[PDB]
Amino acid sequence: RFHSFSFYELKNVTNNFDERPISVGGNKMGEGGFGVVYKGYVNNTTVAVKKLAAMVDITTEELKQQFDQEIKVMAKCQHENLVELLGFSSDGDDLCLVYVYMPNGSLLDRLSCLDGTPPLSWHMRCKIAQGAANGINFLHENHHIHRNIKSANILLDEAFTAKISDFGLARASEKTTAYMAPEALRGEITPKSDIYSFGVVLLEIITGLPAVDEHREPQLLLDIKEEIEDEEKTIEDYIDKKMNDADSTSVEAMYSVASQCLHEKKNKRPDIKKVQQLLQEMTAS
Ligand SMILES: Nc1ncnc2c1ncn2[C@@H]1O[C@H](COP(=O)(O)OP(=O)(O)NP(=O)(O)O)[C@@H](O)[C@H]1O
Ligand SMILES: [Mg+2]
Repeated sequence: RFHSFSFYELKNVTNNFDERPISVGGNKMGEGGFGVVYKGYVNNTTVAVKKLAAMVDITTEELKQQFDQEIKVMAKCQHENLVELLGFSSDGDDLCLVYVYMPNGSLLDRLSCLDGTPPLSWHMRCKIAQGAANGINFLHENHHIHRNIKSANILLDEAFTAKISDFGLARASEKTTAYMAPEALRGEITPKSDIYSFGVVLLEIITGLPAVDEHREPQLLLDIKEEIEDEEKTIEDYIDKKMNDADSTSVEAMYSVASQCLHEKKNKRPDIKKVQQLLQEMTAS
């Protein structure tokens, strides 16, 4: 079902790539590593369109095949916890990617309760963290590295199933430091870097706090692990007060996983399968 789109159909579907925000009449959902992301409706499906690069800038045939083979891998990585890539476009001015629109947005927006949405229950946050780990495991099982794990790249479908997004885009970008591992900051590429970033997301899930805040002590959310180990604060102090069903036992279970993930030595962190085990045992009975 993965196919190509005419750049001029995507133009119509996005109201001529209306860069205005949706709230004022446009189609802009946001912007990240590859500029504006546009919302549209095509083939009886609400979609998210992402403009990678310009077709003129893809000059050499090596750059053409560097993106063709890169998109082949993305289109093949289909899983319950991965955003489905519907297609692409190359016949026009810009190289585009068409993803399935996730109606509940990103985990980042729901943790901050953007647009008046209700806060996620602790029961849902556990199922979301488990699904995200299942999606990361699918990538690692097939020898892939996401390289850009963060709450903004964990989307939620109609049933609040976790859908990892933007896989391979960081790979194509090299062809947001608050989530990156120490070895990732130094340029090292390893699936153990994803485990570290997933640990930061778990802290966001527990606290409902963003990974970085300029007017906050500490500024980086990953630094609160030092406050817990030094007995300056407890995990109970940081628990999202907007939850109504949190229990200290399972919360400390998820924090124990987040702690192991945030080991500075990449060999001390568990693999994604151990993360799956601990997250599944967290809700066992
Ligand atoms: N398929 C999608 N469905 C719904 N929302 C999406 C989808 N893809 C991206 N978004 C959201 O749209 C916004 C723009 O996406 P994006 O350009 O990826 O920014 P970003 O994720 O914050 N930074 P980055 O992913 O590293 O480029 C973010 O709030 C995303 O969570
Ligand atoms: Mg993203």
